[PDB]
Amino acid sequence: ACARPLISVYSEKGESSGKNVTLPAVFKAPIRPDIVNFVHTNLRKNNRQPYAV
Amino acid sequence: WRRWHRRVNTTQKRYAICSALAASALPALVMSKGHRIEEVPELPLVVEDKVEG
Amino acid sequence: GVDIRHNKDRKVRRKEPKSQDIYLRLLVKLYRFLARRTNSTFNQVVLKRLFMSRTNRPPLSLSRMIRKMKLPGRENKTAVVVGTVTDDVRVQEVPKLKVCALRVTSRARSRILKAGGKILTFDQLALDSPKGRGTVLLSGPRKGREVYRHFGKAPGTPHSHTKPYVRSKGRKFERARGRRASRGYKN
Amino acid sequence: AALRPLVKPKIVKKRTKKFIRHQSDRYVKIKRNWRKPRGIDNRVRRRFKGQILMPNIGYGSNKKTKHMLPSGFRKFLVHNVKELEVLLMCNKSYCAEIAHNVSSKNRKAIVERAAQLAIRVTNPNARL
Amino acid sequence: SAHLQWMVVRNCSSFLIKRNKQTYSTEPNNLKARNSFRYNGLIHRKTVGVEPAADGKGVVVVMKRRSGQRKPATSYVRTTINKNARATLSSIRHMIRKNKYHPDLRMAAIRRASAILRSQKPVM
Amino acid sequence: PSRLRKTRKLRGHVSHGHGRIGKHRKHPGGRGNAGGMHHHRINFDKYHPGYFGKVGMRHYHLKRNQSFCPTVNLDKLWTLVSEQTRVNAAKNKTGAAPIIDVVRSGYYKVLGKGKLPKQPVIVKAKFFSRRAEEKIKGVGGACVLVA
Amino acid sequence: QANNAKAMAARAEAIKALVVSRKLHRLAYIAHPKLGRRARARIA
Amino acid sequence: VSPKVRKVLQLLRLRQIFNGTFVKLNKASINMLRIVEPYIAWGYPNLKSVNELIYKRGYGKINKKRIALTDNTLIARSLGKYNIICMEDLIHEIYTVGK
Amino acid sequence: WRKAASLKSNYNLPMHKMLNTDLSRILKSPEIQRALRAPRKKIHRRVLKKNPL
Amino acid sequence: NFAELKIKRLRKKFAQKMLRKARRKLIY
RNA sequence: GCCGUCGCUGGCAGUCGGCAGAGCGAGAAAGAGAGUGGCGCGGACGCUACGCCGCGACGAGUAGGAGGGCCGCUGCGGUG
Ligand SMILES: [Mg+2]
Ligand SMILES: [Mg+2]
Ligand SMILES: [Mg+2]
Ligand SMILES: [Mg+2]
Ligand SMILES: [Mg+2]
Ligand SMILES: [Mg+2]
Ligand SMILES: [Mg+2]
Ligand SMILES: [Mg+2]
Ligand SMILES: [Mg+2]
Ligand SMILES: [Mg+2]
Repeated sequence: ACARPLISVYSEKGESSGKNVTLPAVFKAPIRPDIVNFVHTNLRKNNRQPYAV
Repeated sequence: WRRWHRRVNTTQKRYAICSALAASALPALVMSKGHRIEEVPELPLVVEDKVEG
Repeated sequence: GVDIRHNKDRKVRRKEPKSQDIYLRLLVKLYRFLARRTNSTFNQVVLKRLFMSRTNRPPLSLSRMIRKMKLPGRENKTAVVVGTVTDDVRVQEVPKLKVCALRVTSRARSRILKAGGKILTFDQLALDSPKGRGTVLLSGPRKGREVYRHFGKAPGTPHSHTKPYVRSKGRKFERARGRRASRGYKN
Repeated sequence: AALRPLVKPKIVKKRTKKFIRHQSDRYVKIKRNWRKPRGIDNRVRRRFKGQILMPNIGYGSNKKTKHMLPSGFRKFLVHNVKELEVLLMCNKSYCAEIAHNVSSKNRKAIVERAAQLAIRVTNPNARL
Repeated sequence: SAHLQWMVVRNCSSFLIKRNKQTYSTEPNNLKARNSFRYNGLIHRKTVGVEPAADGKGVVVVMKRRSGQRKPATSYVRTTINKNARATLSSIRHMIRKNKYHPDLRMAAIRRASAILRSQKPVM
Repeated sequence: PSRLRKTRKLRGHVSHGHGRIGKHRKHPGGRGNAGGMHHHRINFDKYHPGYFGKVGMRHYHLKRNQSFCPTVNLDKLWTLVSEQTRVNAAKNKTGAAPIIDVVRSGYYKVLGKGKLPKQPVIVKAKFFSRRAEEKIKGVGGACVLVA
Repeated sequence: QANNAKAMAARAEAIKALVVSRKLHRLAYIAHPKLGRRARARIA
Repeated sequence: VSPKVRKVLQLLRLRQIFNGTFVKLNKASINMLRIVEPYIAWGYPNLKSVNELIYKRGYGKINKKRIALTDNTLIARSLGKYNIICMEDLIHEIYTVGK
Repeated sequence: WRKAASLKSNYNLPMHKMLNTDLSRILKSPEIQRALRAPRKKIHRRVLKKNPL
Repeated sequence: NFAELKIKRLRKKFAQKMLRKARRKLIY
């Protein structure tokens, strides 16, 4: 959880443009499928429209 | 006046965005999400800034 | 038929964490093995404390950890808490510590390291102390919660110092009758 | 000549009659689907002799022979050729049942591909 | 890691099939289509896959290389083997045991290979 | 969610979990806090001593801004200034003590709980406790009053 | 402390100055995993 | 069953009908048997009864489980510290009421 | 991890609860493997009781 | 060298059998 | 005999293979320890660890409580 390799940048022709970017730290952050499901569950309720008889 | 909307802590919502980005860089998880990335050159896939124009 | 009672057959206790956290369960997988395949009672205690609930895993402050790690004969021993190590602003000097915790607050982390100490995870304690040797297992105050101020003899009984449930605090809110001899009685 | 499973243990059924709901023989409004009788005076609930029986975990089937078809296989519903090829390595214990709403055209492909892989099909001669 | 990735997909995966009191995995390089940590074909650094060749003759053995773990384009080395039945299996046995490449999948790979070759014989 | 609640499991069970004998009637016992000095007297006396009666003077038109007086103990006193403020003062030699202005931090009165580090300090506040001033004086500091 | 120290020396000084069947028994000896280790060597 | 009889039958471990145990007799125990008198058949067993009771129907309480005494190692691992290492030692400790 | 977020007023990546998630490397490592008792993998099924009499 | 190690194993297996043999004689 | 429940908070990461050596159920503490001097290329299954395996006991139920449903119905996000 400390490796930050170099990521290629590809040209529009689908080839490695020779440039590189170090992998951002955010891609090493903990993967929490339950924090995601909690957050997705509750945020998706926020674009609802009320219904009532 | 059913309670349609939910508050989610900013710290947790940001957590949920870090988990998503971290997961998006693992072929096993992106494959297991149904995406056909069996021939993309690399993960994460970074293309040059020309495509923005 | 056998004359027996079954109301107590099923023991109420945790066999796993209620949490769906995958990193916690990876640690439970790790310490399920160590507890089973090693005779170290320490592993059993730590394995058990990983199943416990949030209120059974109180946070351990920096000041309390420094006190208990200063007792004679606990030098160079790794402090172990199955829970969070919270910072204590009331502490002035932070001695060099080696600690293993589930979480360490952002400010507690800087103070420990700036003092020259070492912070571990529980997956690192295993590779360093597989049987828990040279460890000082520590726990936060379990009764340090506002709820326990409300448990015990009901507030309206003699010599009961239980806290009542009031919506407001002030002269008008449950202080007239039953709380002073001038109004009916007191106990 | 049909394909045979790896082993064919004897299937023992504790009970083969269905559990008909109480008083479902007296009314058409009472379907025979089981419902636990819960009336206070209900004599079926109290397990009187000579009355309708109640299901209970004691009737459970042997874990070894549970869900086993009389052929010795255990069925698994398939909707296309791709789903069929998940049984390639367990073809001596699981067979393929093709779903009802698969077109007669496509049943030829599944029933054909299954023959090649030596996977048994419970209903190969349907929608011909 | 594999164990971390298995905890994300053990019960949430487009390849996961739960039906008729069974469970299967339809992803490539799973030798038994089994929703198992051992036989999952995506989460490990070293995986073995056996498939029928594009034409119904011989098998294709897929091996995951060691370097390009995050580079799907060049991660799998595919070898076609179209010898007799006993020679096809002998190669797979050596491709696994001699290289010590996931030795615990040796018989699953050999059992899968025998099943593909059998299916390529003329039907009766 | 309603799928996780008792109602779903109570389908088919007559009485819906309220008993066959007592049933679920509308308002037995009264509405709200009825009966405090009556059929509900034990609960009130047992769990809410002091509930009934009057105590103390009335004060019409209370303005809670007049009694605003946030307090800070001495054990938290040094957090009101940065860390380098304390280390610089502790290591300097001229004897100069830093000024901690508790009003700037949003406090008015200084309380005595805790102990101070052996380091002179000048404290500014509207109010002090007697023990606060002694403890502040024991380390070589001084108490400064502001209006 | 003086009395306790004094008595400890007085206590220590005194202490320092002061300091079924023959067949079945024999077999029970031999069958003992430790003691009969030399005897079991004898029989073999 | 009355409360006092029910407790005494549990101390003897006779929680079920036609359950059997050995009881060494003395003022303490003989008076217990008098309480449960209407609920028990008891008497003095002979060497043959102790033999056949323990050989045909002898089960050990090993780690709180009912394990048949199919090997001597079962007896030795539990009662070995008392010199009881075989079914014959067990029958002698029972029949003669050893220490 | 070393540098707080620049475009969020006060935020940093969520800390890892478990730094090495490779459970197989941990378990197979020499250090843990020295502390374990030998496995007991022999199965002792029920013994049918035969009457000694 | 494994030959040296093998004898150690055998002499232990012989030792356990002799201990078992003497235990049978005691209960006899 | 079989089903389930409970208990053993029981066992299995040792599938440690030709970079090899198969065991740790056994009456009775702790090492199948490490040293220094006096031809064949071969070896079933397993492990959804929320999994698999073993052993022992037990199983009445209104009011009521709790658990699990790969029980069933309608719509939403993903996926097939
Ligand atoms: Mg019974
Ligand atoms: Mg009961
Ligand atoms: Mg109970
Ligand atoms: Mg009645
Ligand atoms: Mg009921
Ligand atoms: Mg009613
Ligand atoms: Mg109720
Ligand atoms: Mg009522
Ligand atoms: Mg009501
Ligand atoms: Mg029952």
